[PDB]
Amino acid sequence: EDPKDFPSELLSFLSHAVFSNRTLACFAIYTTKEKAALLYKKIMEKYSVTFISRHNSYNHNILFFLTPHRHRVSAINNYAQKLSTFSFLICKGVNKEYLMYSALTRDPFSVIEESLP
Amino acid sequence: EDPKDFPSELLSFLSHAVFSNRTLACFAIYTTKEKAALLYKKIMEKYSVTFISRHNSYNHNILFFLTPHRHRVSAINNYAQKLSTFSFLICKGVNKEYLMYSALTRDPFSVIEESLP
DNA sequence: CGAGGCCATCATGGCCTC
DNA sequence: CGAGGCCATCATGGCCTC
Repeated sequence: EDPKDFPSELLSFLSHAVFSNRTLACFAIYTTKEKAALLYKKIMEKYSVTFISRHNSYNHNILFFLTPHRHRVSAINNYAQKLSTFSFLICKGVNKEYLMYSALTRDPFSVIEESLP
Repeated sequence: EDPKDFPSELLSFLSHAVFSNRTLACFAIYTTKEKAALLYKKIMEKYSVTFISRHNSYNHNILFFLTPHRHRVSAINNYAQKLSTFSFLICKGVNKEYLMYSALTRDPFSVIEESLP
């Protein structure tokens, strides 16, 4: 039922590092449409986001975003966990920023909302 | 009997990469005193070496050297294998150049020969 | 082909601080 | 302590060529 990773199509644009203290500035979260609508507003505010888009991903929503400062993926996961409870919530750092966004606007993906195009 | 790696004291200065196409310019070979005396002259010539020292390492000899151009560790191993046969021959790339040399001049290590100090 | 170069990418982990 | 930043190091592997 609930996804356990991102969609194969996306997996190459993503960091899967487990033992890294690396900070980055582009992230994506996979969760339910309604949790993603909430996190859109909350994440935008928390991280003074430079950009943030919400996307349809299969039965669900992918939040994509970039931040003025860097964060550990863990830190953003710990932040989102404080806002609500989630059936699933998968939070991953984005290695290939432009290519993640492009594909999430493309298909089987749609834009729902975004602070620019 | 014959060593199967370099001495623990040295292991941190060394590359242990198995699946890398990386080229570098500083190497060390662990082998018998007599194979090392041979490779000293031969390695110097083959690689137009910028520097090369031979060292006493326990019952044995460590060849240390730097090259004007870069090489895969594998390439230098393949070269040394063409010169003779060896009871053991351990060829490794050197990550920390200065610190490898310093320690090999230090102790339980001595210089035997070197194209400078 | 496969030996032996090139490079960009990014995970590892040491370190530091509130 | 331990969350969450910083960075330098260097292994991975894609690519290319004789």
